[PDB]
Amino acid sequence: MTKPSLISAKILQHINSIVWLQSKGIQEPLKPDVIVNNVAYPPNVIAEKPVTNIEVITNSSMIENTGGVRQFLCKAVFEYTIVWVFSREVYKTYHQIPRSQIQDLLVFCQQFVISAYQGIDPDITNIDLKPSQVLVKPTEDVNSDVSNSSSWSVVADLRFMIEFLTSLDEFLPIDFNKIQPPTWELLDDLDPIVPEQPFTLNGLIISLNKSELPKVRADESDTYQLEEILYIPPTIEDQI
Amino acid sequence: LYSNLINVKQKVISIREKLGDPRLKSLVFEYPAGQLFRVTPKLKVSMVPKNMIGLPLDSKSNITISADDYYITDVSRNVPEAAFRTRAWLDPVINDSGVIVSGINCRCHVINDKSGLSYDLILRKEREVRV
Repeated sequence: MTKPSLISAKILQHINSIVWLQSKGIQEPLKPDVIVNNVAYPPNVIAEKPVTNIEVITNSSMIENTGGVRQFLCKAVFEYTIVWVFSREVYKTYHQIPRSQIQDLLVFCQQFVISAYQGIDPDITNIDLKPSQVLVKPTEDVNSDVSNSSSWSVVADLRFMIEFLTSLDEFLPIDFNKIQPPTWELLDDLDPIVPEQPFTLNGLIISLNKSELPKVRADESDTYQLEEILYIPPTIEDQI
Repeated sequence: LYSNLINVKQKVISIREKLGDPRLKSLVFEYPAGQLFRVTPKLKVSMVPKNMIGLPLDSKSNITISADDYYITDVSRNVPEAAFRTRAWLDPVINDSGVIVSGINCRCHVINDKSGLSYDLILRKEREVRV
């Protein structure tokens, strides 16, 4: 269904049991190493990137015409960036930083997000992985030790290509509450085109014709006689 | 003469250390193979600001670094030229032995020798430093 519920489930699966995310924001942390259980751990942040490549193809075999409202299959790329900052005070050389454990944590998150098909949204039809990039670039302006040497920053991206089912009926003015008012005015004094409304069958009228002897024709009015006009629920009489 | 001029320049510059300024940093070299050569004056040095660049080991790689350099202005010509081909240390510590434990590792990046009686040089910090 809707991408905000899906993205909330995606970040929940991300931080579920794999990555510990101390803060969420676009900024390398300048906090000291975090002390928990008398053990020091590096600062980290997560940047949730805006959803891109939002495309609706209507051209997949996994779209069922249920006959109520037209369904769609939507493709999206959901991009998350996790950054860990390793201070140079404790990590003197590049090779002693725990890059291996970061890669292990990254592959574990990839496996957990891929396996959780039924746990992210029921309407997910495909989840695929783009090749992840791991960078050991320096921090933005974060210095640790004497001489003002830049701290080690380990940056890992996760880009999930995900295909899921949607319908028109899933979107309501409640999810647009802080961006768009319901029932606004048209920008050029035009009328809004109202979509179709689900039609309810609250009466049926049948008018049958008794055709002439050779065969039914149904075009000329003298070749058939009106027999009766039938209202399938008797209560439709005198109502419409 | 240019011979006694460098030595008198060292003597007059040795006044700067008698005044306590924080820009003074101790520079040592390892010009002979195994032991150290120390510049006589505790000369001053400025820091040119950092720049974010790719790795000099492989430029077209994911690993990037920040190039940090130091600008040493008044350094006598009495030091051997071949000392500049060897790694240098800023604010090093010497133990009881002939080795150094801590200090800031640097390599001569660019030489300015326009003045005939003193060198002036910029030296780039190593990617991995001790302190």
